[PDB]
Amino acid sequence: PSALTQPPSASGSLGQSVTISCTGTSSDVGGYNYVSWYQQHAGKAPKVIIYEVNKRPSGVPDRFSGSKSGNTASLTVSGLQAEDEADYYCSSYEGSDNFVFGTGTKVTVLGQPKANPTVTLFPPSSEELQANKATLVCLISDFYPGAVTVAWKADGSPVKAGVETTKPSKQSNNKYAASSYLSLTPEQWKSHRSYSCQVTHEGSTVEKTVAPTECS
Amino acid sequence: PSALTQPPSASGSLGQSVTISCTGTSSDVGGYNYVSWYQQHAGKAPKVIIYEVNKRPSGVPDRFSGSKSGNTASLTVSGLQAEDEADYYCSSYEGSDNFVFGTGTKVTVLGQPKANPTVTLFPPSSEELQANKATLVCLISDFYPGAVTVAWKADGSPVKAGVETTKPSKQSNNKYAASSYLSLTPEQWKSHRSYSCQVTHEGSTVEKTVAPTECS
Repeated sequence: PSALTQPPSASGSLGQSVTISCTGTSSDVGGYNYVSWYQQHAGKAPKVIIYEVNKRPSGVPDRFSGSKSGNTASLTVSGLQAEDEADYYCSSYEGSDNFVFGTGTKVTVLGQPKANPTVTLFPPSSEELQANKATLVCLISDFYPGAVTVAWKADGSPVKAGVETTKPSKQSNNKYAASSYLSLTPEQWKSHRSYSCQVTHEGSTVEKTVAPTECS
Repeated sequence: PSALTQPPSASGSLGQSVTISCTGTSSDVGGYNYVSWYQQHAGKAPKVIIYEVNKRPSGVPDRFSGSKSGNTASLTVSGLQAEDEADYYCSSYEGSDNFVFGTGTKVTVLGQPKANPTVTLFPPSSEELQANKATLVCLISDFYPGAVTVAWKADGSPVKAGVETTKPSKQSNNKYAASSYLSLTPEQWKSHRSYSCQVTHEGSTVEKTVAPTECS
């Protein structure tokens, strides 16, 4: 499991009360409770800046509040300070083990204004169909800051089985770019009616769709 | 009190083995038997691969031995599987309901054979030009090492403008994925016999081309 679901990115202004969260596939919470909020810093100490829901460990600033609503378990930084920008993680034990961490909420100090991902889904060219392979490519571009969820739907139904995301870059234009793909062989490509790419940003999902032809 | 110590990088030559130290202090490790090891594939989250010195979670791979010695943990990866490339952490109990982690140990597998990348180039599409935009992307994939150049050719002279390269993201196989994109208008797209993608990988070049033969 990950199950602990986390919002792709967090950006904030210096003074901003950035809340953060976790929500859970299957089940475990309802029994479980007592979850731990982390802070990863750029190739530096991964500190447990919260333990059991809102117990701050000694030395941790009081701003670092933590909460839980029921399935959504929160964090909440009050008055973002510069040195606050980091890769904050989330976690929950299950039973005798089962340390399941959430996906990974990257937080940000706002340099440049907020950018939203232009997503362009590319279908498998004819010549490619000619070679007896098939690859749709989802280009994410012109966004800030570079934490994006990238999910694939085959006719809505989630495909998590031939997918391949890329970690962001920073474009000469000073904004960012990323780009998932999906490898197939033509059968299933031809035998599903549609395929979509969906990317999550700061309060925005985009899902764009693609369907087959056989033009050449 | 500081962070437990690991050697920063390390090395296993798939088939061979590796051993990782998590050196601490009889207040965290030693006295307490309660130090773990977190496996981190490039920040996708860690998989908690060990927690009670040697207690293996069923859903971890059995060749990850983690033993307690003097004042230190010791993670022997046996008979190496090149996937194992990653940074790993150890975490020692102190006692306020506080916990303190390791230096990090970024493992390097040696002797993983060299993959030449699939350049699956894309012309722009139906809905794209419908919008009016012209995005070509070059999906360079499945290569090792991740030293690959991408130059594009315009019609027969080179193109150095309006382009972006995304240099080797870590795949899901210690093979990498690099994207490239050119963006111009239809009344740019059309005015060309072809456009080309070029990948240099090790001492090898791969061109690819697209004529505006628009099946779609």
